[PDB]
Amino acid sequence: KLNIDSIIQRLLEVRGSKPGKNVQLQENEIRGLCLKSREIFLSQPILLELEAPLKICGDIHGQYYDLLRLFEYGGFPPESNYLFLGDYVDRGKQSLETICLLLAYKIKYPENFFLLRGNHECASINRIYGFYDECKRRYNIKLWKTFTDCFNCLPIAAIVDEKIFCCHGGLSPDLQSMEQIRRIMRPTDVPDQGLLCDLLWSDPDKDVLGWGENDRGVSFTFGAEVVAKFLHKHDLDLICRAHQVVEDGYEFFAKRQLVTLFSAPNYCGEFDNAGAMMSVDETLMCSFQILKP
Amino acid sequence: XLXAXXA
Ligand SMILES: [Mn+2]
Ligand SMILES: [Mn+2]
Repeated sequence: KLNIDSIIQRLLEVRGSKPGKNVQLQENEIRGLCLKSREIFLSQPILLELEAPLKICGDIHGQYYDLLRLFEYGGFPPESNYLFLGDYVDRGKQSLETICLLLAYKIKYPENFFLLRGNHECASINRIYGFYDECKRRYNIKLWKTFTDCFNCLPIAAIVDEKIFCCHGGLSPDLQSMEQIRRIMRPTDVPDQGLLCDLLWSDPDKDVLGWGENDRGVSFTFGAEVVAKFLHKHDLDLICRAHQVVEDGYEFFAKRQLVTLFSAPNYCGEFDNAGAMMSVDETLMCSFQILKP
Repeated sequence: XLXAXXA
């Protein structure tokens, strides 16, 4: 029914055009991407259990030409495996092309391309922070609501070769075992505080050692001891997360037991940060590829 | 500092 290969060709056609140049797909092609990827999301576990080699990327926030640059450096799928940590939309000027490209690769390569839920993949957040407005401007509100139904099915966490725990935000004082994540039911919005809310929203903090208050107005901060306890309980080496704007594109927290990834250089046009992607090779060795502001 | 929901 849906021509995946022609959607991707048209999305990749603007490689080497002036940044900001739109790919105006048909509404029914976009609806097709949302409904087909949703079925793929629902057939795969909510806790992904992935294997290296793998490229891990943090927030994109609709910077579509920076996503194209990440693929240039890392190899366009299926040349590399990918895990994205969420926050595909809002802030940037081309959320639509960004999420369409990622959803198209997910349909095309469903065992080699993976996407986590971020906090901007929630209707209440992407309504305010740009994605509703981009949808209204370029298509309509009904298509914005179709994306909502797709985002509600996204998986929440990943474990890479039994050693790297990946999610968007971070930890929860409610999180006792991995099984707790596993029967969070989908589709779900995030209607209350608690585990799923914390996985999308929580932040490390150097000046709390346990659990602390979060300046975002939601969820918590966690310190180095929290991370240490969690990794040792579940026999893990590293938390890989995203969610926070960092100067170098990547930043270590909690005695290098956590790393933050941010894959959108020069965020909002206003911060002068770099972007970063984490390459985990086949022998569980990590390296960082930097994308300049 | 772009507005805490987030520099
Ligand atoms: Mn986030
Ligand atoms: Mn973000």
